[PDB]
Amino acid sequence: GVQVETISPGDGRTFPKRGQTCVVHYTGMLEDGKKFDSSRDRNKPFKFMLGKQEVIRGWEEGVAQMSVGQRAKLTISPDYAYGATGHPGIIPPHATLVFDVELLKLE
Ligand SMILES: [N+]
Repeated sequence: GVQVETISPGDGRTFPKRGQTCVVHYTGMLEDGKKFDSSRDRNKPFKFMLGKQEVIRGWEEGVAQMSVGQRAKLTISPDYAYGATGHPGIIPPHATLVFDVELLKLE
């Protein structure tokens, strides 16, 4: 599933609801610490609508447990990420992924 560990607290009150647009900054790494993607390197927050399956399941479920302003580390099993096939050339088969995610605002 997805394990959410707080790095820095949010407001503890405003949680994302289905249909809302989450604006986040994130860094994705493989289990060994190798970074594969990051909005921070592009200096542009990423937006996605909760509930439209525009992102991996681990995000849909993990970000929903975060409050606005919170920074958290999400550890995601392959079944909630890219599964057995992964994404050849980027994400290996059966990969557990770790994400450093900061929820900036909801639109
Ligand atoms: N996949």
